Amino acid sequence: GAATGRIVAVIGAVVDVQFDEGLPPILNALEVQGRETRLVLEVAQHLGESTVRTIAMDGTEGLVRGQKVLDSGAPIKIPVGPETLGRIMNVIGEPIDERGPIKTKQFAAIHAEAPEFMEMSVEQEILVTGIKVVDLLAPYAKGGKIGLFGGAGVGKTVLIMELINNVAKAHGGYSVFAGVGERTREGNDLYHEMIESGVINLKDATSKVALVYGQMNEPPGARARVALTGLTVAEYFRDQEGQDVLLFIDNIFRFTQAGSEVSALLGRIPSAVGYQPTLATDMGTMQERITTTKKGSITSVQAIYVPADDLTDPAPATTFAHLDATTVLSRAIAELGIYPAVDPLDSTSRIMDPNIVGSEHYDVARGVQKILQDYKSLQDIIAILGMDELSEEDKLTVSRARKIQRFLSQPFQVAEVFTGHLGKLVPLKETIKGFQQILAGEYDHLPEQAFYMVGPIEEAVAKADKLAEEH
Amino acid sequence: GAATGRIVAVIGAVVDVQFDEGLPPILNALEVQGRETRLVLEVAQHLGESTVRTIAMDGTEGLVRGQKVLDSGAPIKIPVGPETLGRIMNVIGEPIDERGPIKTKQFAAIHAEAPEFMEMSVEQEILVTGIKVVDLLAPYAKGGKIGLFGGAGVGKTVLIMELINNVAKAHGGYSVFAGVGERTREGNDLYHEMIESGVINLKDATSKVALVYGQMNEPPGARARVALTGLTVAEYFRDQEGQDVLLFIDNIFRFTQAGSEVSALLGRIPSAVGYQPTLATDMGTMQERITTTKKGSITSVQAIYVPADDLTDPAPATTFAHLDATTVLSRAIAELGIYPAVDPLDSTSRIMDPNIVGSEHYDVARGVQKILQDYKSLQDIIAILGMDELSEEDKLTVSRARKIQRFLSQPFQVAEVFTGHLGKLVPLKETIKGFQQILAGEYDHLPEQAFYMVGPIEEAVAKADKLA
Amino acid sequence: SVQNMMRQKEQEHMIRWVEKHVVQSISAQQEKETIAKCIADLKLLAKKAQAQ
Amino acid sequence: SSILEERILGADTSVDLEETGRVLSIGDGIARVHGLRNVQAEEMVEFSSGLKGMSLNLEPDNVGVVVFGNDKLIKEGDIVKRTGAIVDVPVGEELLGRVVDALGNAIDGKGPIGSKTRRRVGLKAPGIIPRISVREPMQTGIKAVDSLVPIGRGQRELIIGDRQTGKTSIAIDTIINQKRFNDGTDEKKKLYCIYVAIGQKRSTVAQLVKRLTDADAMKYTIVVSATASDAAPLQYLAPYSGCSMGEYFRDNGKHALIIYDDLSKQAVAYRQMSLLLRRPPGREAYPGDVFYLHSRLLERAAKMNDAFGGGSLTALPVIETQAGDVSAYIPTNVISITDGQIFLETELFYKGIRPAINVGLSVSRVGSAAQTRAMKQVAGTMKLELAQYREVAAFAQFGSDLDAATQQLLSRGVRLTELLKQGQYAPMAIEEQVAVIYAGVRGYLDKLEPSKITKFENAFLSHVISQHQALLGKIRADGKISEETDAKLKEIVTNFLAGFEA
Amino acid sequence: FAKLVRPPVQIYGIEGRYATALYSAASKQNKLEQVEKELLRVAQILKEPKVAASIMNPYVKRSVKVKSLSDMTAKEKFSPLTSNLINLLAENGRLSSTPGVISAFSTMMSVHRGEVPCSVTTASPLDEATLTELKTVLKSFLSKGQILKLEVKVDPSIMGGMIVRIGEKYVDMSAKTKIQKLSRAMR
Ligand SMILES: Nc1ncnc2c1ncn2[C@@H]1O[C@H](COP(=O)(O)OP(=O)(O)OP(=O)(O)O)[C@@H](O)[C@H]1O
Ligand SMILES: Nc1ncnc2c1ncn2[C@@H]1O[C@H](COP(=O)(O)OP(=O)(O)O)[C@@H](O)[C@H]1O
Ligand SMILES: Nc1ncnc2c1ncn2[C@@H]1O[C@H](COP(=O)(O)OP(=O)(O)O)[C@@H](O)[C@H]1O
Ligand SMILES: [Mg+2]
Ligand SMILES: [Mg+2]
Ligand SMILES: [Mg+2]
Repeated sequence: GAATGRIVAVIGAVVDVQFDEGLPPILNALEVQGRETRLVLEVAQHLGESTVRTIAMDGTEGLVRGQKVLDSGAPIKIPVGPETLGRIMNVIGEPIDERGPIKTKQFAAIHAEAPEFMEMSVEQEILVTGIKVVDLLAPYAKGGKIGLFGGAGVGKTVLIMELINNVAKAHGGYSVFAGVGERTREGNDLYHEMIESGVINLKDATSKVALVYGQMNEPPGARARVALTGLTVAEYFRDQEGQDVLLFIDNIFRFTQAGSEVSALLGRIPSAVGYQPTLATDMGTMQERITTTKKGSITSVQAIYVPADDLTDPAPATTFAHLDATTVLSRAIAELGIYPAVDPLDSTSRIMDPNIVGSEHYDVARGVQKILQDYKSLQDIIAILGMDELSEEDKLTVSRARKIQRFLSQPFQVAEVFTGHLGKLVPLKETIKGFQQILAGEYDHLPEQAFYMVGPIEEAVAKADKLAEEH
Repeated sequence: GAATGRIVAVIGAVVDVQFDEGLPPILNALEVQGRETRLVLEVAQHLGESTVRTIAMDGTEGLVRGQKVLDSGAPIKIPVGPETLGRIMNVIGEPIDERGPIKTKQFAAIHAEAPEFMEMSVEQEILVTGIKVVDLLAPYAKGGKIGLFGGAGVGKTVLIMELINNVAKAHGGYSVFAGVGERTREGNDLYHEMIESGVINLKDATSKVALVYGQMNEPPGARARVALTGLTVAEYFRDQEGQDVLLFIDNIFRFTQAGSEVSALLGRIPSAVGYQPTLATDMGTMQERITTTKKGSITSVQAIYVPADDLTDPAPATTFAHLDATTVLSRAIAELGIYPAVDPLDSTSRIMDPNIVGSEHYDVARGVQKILQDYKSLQDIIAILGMDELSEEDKLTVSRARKIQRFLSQPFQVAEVFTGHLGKLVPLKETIKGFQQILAGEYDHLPEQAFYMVGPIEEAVAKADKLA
Repeated sequence: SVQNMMRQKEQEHMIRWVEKHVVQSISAQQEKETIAKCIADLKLLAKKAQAQ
Repeated sequence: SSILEERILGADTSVDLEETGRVLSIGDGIARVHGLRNVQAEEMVEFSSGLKGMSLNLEPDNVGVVVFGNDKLIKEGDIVKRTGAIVDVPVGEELLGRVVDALGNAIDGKGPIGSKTRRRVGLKAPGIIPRISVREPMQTGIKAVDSLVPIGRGQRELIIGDRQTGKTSIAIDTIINQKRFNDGTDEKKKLYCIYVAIGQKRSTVAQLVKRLTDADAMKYTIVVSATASDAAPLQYLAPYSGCSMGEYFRDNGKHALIIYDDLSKQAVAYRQMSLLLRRPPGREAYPGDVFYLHSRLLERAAKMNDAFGGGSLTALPVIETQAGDVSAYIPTNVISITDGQIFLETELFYKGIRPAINVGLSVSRVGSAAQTRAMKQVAGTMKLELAQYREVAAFAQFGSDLDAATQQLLSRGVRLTELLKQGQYAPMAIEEQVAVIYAGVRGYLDKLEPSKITKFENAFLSHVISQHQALLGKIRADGKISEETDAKLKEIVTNFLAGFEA
Repeated sequence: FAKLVRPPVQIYGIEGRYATALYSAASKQNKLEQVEKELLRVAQILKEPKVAASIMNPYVKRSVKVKSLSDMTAKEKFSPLTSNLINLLAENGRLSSTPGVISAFSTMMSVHRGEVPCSVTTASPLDEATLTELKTVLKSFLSKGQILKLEVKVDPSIMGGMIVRIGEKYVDMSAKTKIQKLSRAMR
């Protein structure tokens, strides 16, 4: 032990310590003595006369002034390796699932630097997940970065637990789920949704996922560092082993928002609407360690809460640059029963390109989006003129556009407890062919209720015969 | 002479004063020696090492540092008793009617606590007033708090001059009026209208009303404490005499507007749009003493101001949890001419209930809000498109809900001098009977200019008889 | 409801009579205070003994 | 009298050395205390006059302290003592049927509560291992709630809306309606309740104990009460104390329920209490951790696994919003902690839908769909028949006529809309709900008039409880509406419709 | 920078900045018990209607209050490290708080052998046979090689007891115990 300081001022969750002999640098870890639980404080400022300003990682009850504080000599050191699979872990790297300890032979301090310019893999690919809005309109990429926007209650824990089913079971590489401040109820489903589905095995060593869980019943200094315990386990699988990883994080807005809860208690003047003045700096320190270098790859899927459906808020609008692919869920669409809620005219990918996805995939998805923006100019006419005043060409537009809008919906497999339907998984070659024909006119003779919640286009004519027999 | 102090600092109406031994406890009174009038300082804080910070009741101009200050021993006390009736007082309880001193046997402090839980009375009744908007849609009780929310220039005091003219005449017990921060010529025309009408008796002991006054010329340590003065003369007439007292307060916003003018200088970080940090604890300590209890009954009527016509402002919108009835007035209603400009959709009660107000009345109540909402929910389409693009059923919730809006405006007794129209009082049973004959559809041939500014329903067919 | 209310009005008066009478009875004594001081020494003599 | 003398011989006059800090200031509730060396944070300190307080800030010179009471008996130069305990309230079943203040002292006057165990107000929510999913139902007796927006046991559901729309009445029909299970026989269908009154005047809380005692509802609840007259550190401490009496039940086997009325008044008691401690303001002068204030509260509402006891703790937070705007600061921070919501409006209340529930927007993570088996049959089809209605029934101006095409479907909604209305303080049962909902969806009401269905309901309901008591006992016992049970109900509605209006 | 000796009081404010820079500087070279004798002689020449006429005067000059005290602090008795300290306070602008520092250095130097005295608060005073016990049974508590001190203040509102405060201890035995009989009236 070195520099056994002493506590002087516990104001909120911001403890200040005073060292007799040895001042520790910024970003270290400190160990408060005499407590039956492990409370870890991380150094953040140097004040003068050998006092530092730390931040606790637990509850600050029972902190009497004049209490000793040890020092470890480094930032927080978590376990890492291959034996961290099928486990749930704390922010300071501890078990929280009551299975015993993590027996690894390698530790990684959670503060590292972004890899340089000359370690940047440049190649793009495609990735097929099975969904007719992802694979048609905002396609993924093997190694890219993927963000799931949208408000509260629009479908982000479902769309992120369906892609865990689709991709992260038919995958050779590994996956990590980091829970940065969400409901502890929802962190009990996914622990049990994947014990029966074989992704976690509680007796042998063939699990393929690792879990990091610090939830919204936690003090707001520990809800800023489970975003970094995630991509330290998800970097040993990319750098050290030459493997391929998948990164699942829900929710990453609670990393930013838990930095605004201790800004003024640290001693800063608050910026615009209430955020800390280091928004785009502490964020970009983290969102550059999630990259694919020339030693491995990372495919990252992060859920991004938009507060009060306000996309121009500074916490989401500074995240639109750290990402290759955006899938923006709206709420005015999921009120029409359409599920997945994904906005067709607001999602966007980089590889939507006539030289990677082909010049048939490209001509389709730029005619779906062009007929849906043609719809909205007619909806302002219908509100005054009524439907039976329009011409015969514009009536053909609204009918196909409502056929396309209903065909973008698809029953997921995880809606087998909510809706009672059966799940689909559409291949890419059928997705392009089905949408190509509704634009042509080869299904102009059907009712719209056939197209709601089907898979391939051949199931959308096997419904229009059952509706006509039961008539 | 418990203690002697010298003024140390003076900022507006927050005088600092240092003692040497014998610190006064908080909310004592201090007497400034060496002035022509009485200057009383009331201790607010304790700033460390024998130094208090006070708030002054009168003006502080002419004070020098070192000027002596003497300790009373007690809070502001006022003379209370049955001789207080017919007399006007100020914040420290001195006669400002120039008719000589007030000689009672006892004195009552300004600051006292709240009643307990087990001294509350739950019994509810109906106080019929004589106003159609209040009798039908939002009935007042006999022993409960009432608010009259309104902007500037809508009618919150012409409405309070009616609930004196209809309730304080037919009352049997006493009455107490308080003026907190409103203008002084209106506080003079309540003296020369209660002397003429027998409520003030200058010659013997047969007077009913007490008066207490602190107006909009005072320093803001007086407006912040004049409302706790009339609140004390209306508790002796409850707990120690056992009567049924009225209490009329106008205006109670200035208890709070003039409390965020001395809160900046006490050294406090401000909360939202500019108010004090303790906006809603000092209000819940003044309002928690205006209660009906097991020993008497106070029937409060408070006028409340909304700043710049905004109901989400923090000073009106925290008063709502302290009421029983509610009469939200409006500006755009009163641009049409509907007086009393009461919002029928925003006004509530706790006794509007089919078992209390009677199951026949309760169905004319909820059934006339239903036809009023459905006129509001089509104002988007009528304003753009027209009346002429509607159905035939919804040209019959439009023409029936314009006969109902006009049949809520009543000529008041106090407003005869303005417009020259006779003030009408309707009873309760002739409004329920008179709205069922607009809901069932018996008057659908009479125009809408006949339902306007009339009393009982037979004047509506008589006004329709005139125009032909 | 008459039996209970007359007990409540009697109860508060019975408390204040014992309370307001003990103020003068404790004030008048002058010999027992010297008895009261030596036990106050002996309590403090007993108090520091159990600490160390 | 023997009672006063026996209270004075049981009194213990114990004396010991305290640990003591001289006061340096007292203003507006905050007492900066010199001294107090070994004090903890969140410790309870005790002034000389009998007051009590909690030392929040620690600092090298002074020690910030907030008071549970009134700051006028406290003068500069006083004495602050040390208890030696982080702030704790009594707990147990012995508090049942009382009205208590925010520190567990009775304000009803039935005496001292005899309580044996004490539990902190700052304890921790349980994690990921000791929970389970939501298996059971919680019946409110409202018909728009139980059929369309069901609520499981262990699920945080938010009642949100304006002032004077029904937020308190919704959560008091729920208190009344569990009377039928609490005098029954099984110990796993009961539901013990708790009401927390924050920022309310005493002429509403002494009136709600009246409404809860004629119906004998008060024999199974507790009322923790912090009125608007209380100190601002007493309205802050109230939901953390009420939630800690809920976790006597949940951590021992039973099932609890807790209403916070409301939680927009536990925030302005934190904004004021922590501005006078000189803490810098955030948005709307709220502190930094108002999200941490509500989140560390609403995560104790668990549903434990069956190897711990299996108990549950529902929660029903009320939130008042200004002008019906849901995008404010404190609303959106608590929408995203709760599983589902109930959106109460004003134009529903005034047009006539009372309880004014927006059944379009009142979403709910259904709680593993523990509605019940028979209600799934009749309210499964009801949910879709009402959803079909709302897409197509908003014209108010008709020009064309399609009675075979559209006017049949919208005639099924107004018969099911006017069925959904209810009264006040008279909540139904679930098999009395299956019967009245059966008659609406099966076409047995399209030949009435909609101005007679509220009259049709009570004449129907009185006929089935009187003449058909052994019918409804096979729906409640067997769970489902069987095919022979479908047979018997087919006559009863038609026999009554043959002689309803005559 | 370097580490410094910890003063056993550790006060704060504008006093304890300068009153610890003096304690740390004089504890080097073991100049501790000497310097209090020199700080009590500037503690008399500060109160003079010519010296205090310009030690707190704003409008003399920024510079001439430095040469006038440096000539004054050296010639009469002493030239220790206090002559730099008076030159340090005067160079900064803290001449007004000069009596504060020596009252702060005195309470910091007193605890090096002192007690922070108790305060017996009982009544009209007592005899020798009951006081020399309390001046000896109050020594049985501390037990650290020390020579105790004390204050006395008479108060009659305490009707029948004595309160005492050894540091921050407060063992109270008085007529507060009438208010503790609220439990008779408290059901
Ligand atoms: N089921 C119901 N049907 C019709 N009216 C009702 C019903 N429930 C309550 N009300 C009426 O609505 C009014 C408001 O109800 P309630 O007091 O519960 O609203 P609230 O929003 O809780 O009030 P506050 O804003 O003061 O908290 C009351 O007058 C009550 O009588
Ligand atoms: N297939 C589906 N598509 C859209 N929504 C669904 C589907 N199945 C269920 N839902 C409902 O939509 C809600 C979405 O909430 P959820 O995605 O769990 O959390 P979040 O608030 O993070 O979006 C769920 O409560 C669920 O009831
Ligand atoms: N019942 C009424 N009939 C006609 N005019 C009214 C009525 N009530 C108010 N007014 C008009 O509105 C004004 C309201 O001002 P007043 O009520 O005196 O104070 P405030 O500005 O507080 O409302 C009156 O001067 C009067 O001209
Ligand atoms: Mg989610
Ligand atoms: Mg006025
Ligand atoms: Mg309510």
